[PDB]
Amino acid sequence: SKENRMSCTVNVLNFYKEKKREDIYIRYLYKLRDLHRDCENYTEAAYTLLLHAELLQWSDKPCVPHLLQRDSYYVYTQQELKEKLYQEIISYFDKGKMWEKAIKLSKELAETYESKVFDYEGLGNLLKKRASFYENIIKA
Amino acid sequence: YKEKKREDIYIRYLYKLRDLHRDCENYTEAAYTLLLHAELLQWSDKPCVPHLLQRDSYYVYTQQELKEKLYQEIISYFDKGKMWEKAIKLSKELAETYESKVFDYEGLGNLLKKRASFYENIIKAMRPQPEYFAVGYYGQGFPSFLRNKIFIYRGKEYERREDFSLRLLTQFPNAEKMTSTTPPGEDIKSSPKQYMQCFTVKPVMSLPPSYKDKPVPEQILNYYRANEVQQFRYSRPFRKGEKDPDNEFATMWIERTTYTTAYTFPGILKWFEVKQISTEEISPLENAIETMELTNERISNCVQQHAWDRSLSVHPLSMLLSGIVDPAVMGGFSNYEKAFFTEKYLQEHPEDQEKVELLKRLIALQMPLLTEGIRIHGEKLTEQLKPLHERLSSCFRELKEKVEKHYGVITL
Amino acid sequence: MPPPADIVKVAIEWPGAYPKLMEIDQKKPLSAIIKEVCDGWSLANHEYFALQHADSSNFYITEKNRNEIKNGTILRLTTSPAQNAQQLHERIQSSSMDAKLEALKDLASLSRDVTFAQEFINLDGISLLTQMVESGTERYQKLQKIMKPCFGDMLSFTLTAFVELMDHGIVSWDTFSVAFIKKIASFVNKSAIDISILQRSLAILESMVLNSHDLYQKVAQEITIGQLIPHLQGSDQEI
Repeated sequence: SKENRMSCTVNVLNFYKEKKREDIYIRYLYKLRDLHRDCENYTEAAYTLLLHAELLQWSDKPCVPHLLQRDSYYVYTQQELKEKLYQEIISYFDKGKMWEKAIKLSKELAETYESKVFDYEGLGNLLKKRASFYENIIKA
Repeated sequence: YKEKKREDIYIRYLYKLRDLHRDCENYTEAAYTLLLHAELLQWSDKPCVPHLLQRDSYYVYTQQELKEKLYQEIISYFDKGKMWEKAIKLSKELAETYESKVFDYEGLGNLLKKRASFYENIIKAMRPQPEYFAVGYYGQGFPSFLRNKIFIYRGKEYERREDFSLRLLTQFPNAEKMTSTTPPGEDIKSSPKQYMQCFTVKPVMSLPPSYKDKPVPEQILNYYRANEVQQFRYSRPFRKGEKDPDNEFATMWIERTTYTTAYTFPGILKWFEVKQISTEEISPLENAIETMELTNERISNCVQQHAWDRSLSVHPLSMLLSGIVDPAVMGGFSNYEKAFFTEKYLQEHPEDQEKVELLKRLIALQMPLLTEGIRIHGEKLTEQLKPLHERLSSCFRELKEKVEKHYGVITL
Repeated sequence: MPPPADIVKVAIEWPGAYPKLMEIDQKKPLSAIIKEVCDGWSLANHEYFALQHADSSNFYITEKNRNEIKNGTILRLTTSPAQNAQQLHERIQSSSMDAKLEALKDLASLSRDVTFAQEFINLDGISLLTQMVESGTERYQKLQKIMKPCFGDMLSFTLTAFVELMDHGIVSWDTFSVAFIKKIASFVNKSAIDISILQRSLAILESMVLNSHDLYQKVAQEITIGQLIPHLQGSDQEI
């Protein structure tokens, strides 16, 4: 089944995590989260997407074509890829009903703003999101 | 009282001050007073003392309740004060105190979303830079603490030295515009009929560590060029001796004057006695060299802040280029050859020589900065800016040969 | 004192973009300096802009009263008064009552100016105001059934703006019509009307009196003693 087939994909993902063909690993991880958003469950979506971006680092310069994806081929400045994935993961938690880790990631996003990008528009929007998170939590 | 550590009447007068500033409708300093009151208090969940309360309102009041109340009106002031960095900082600590101490998440959200609003105001809103005029006091009849002292005032945001003169001198019949800005008066040090002197002085920037190496927009730069400062420069010229009217830049000495004060603007009060003085002056050689160096810094910052915005301010940057070409190609460099690239510029002093090769490497760095500006303008060109671009690029090429073969500037 | 720096510290403002900070020449006409203002934010088309006296005055400062600006105020830049005026009377022709409503509110806000009054003159829209007040009270009768208070506010704003334009005197004074006194009668001979429309009608009455005589005879044929005293029954000392 779709659940069973994604489970077996995870098992072969472990097979990678030894064999570490990290490129095809990440791509089949992508397929995994694709069928997952087909299944409308956000937990491992966010988790694995992070662990992909967790492999990434807050440095700017992109080096490894492994982590360079093949969607919209440009240099893929590492931190900006990270932050992208961060906002969609925040959206996952938005529809994921759980917000603690969302705030945990939000704070990193904000401090990265004030590290390099300085986009006070994004600062503000991320902070309205954090506020939303707090009233969600109290209103659960 | 602070010296005599009588905290109680201390607080009394602090609140007198907040009312006094309110009636003066001054908000930054009122907030500042409110802080230095608050910073007595700590984040202990123990209502240790009621003595610190003003007798207006009290129930059990763990100190944190009072601290957060204080912060509420303080951030209100900093808002209406239209100055923000300290506000967002206070938001940082108020938010952490909420989240890990009282868990009042509605307040968390309220203050943090207001902090975001303040961020956007920082970017979107304009910050006028108040100018700083140095006011010496000389004459017999003053209040004792106003005698033979220099008070530099953060004047109004759009207020020029003459208008400040109006304030001080309509404030003072026996008005005197004693013009010799530099020297005091020994006669007047105990003579009545009080001597004033006033003149703008220029702030020493509040260089924030670790921000020099960043994509800092102009917003941060202005905010710190006009606030939380302590030192203020003031320059005057010297010209005596070798009287060549072509380019006097061997005896165009200038006399900058900076000062150091006990505490830091903006404070609980919008002026201060001077607590230390920087008396200084330099020979025109090093002076003009530093002018060029700071100009290189100017356009370097221009291109870096410009290296990330497409529809950034175009025309004034092009005007900086125009000043680089139209007045500076002939006049701004005629000194470079005559006043510098001549033998007299060494018979001035055999002591140092990195002078002229230093300015040569500076102009060598200068030209690629203009390549950068030229091409980014090539993105910025308007219907009329192509011919201006082409003419300045023609001048740019001829200056290539002027620096490389005429100046002898080393290519690298 | 009479020479300052010809450039003077008034922060300049523009919609959307930042209010810019610089000093502005008092020795350079308000077209080159307008051009530089536009190009400051990297903008163009300076020739269709107007410097508003950005307080509640909303006036459009010319080079005569350019000298009256002092340092450090707000100066918003909306399009040239000719552009605003043509647009405004264009929205006045708009059959949609809402576009006329907004244009008319702008007109009431702006007619206090004398310069804007002059451009309004040179676009000849005063004639349009004339014929529209003198016809629309009898033309829209079907929807007037509902828009009696709507036309109340429209007449009010129209006449406030009209008297603000009219009082300056440079305007001629047969700019009324027989239909002018007709709408006067539709104010003063029917039931109670809006106070402000009545105020401005009476104001035009007295100005017309100031102008000439046979005009006063004209209004005299629509003068009854027992209509003007019901305006004493209006206990407002102003009316």
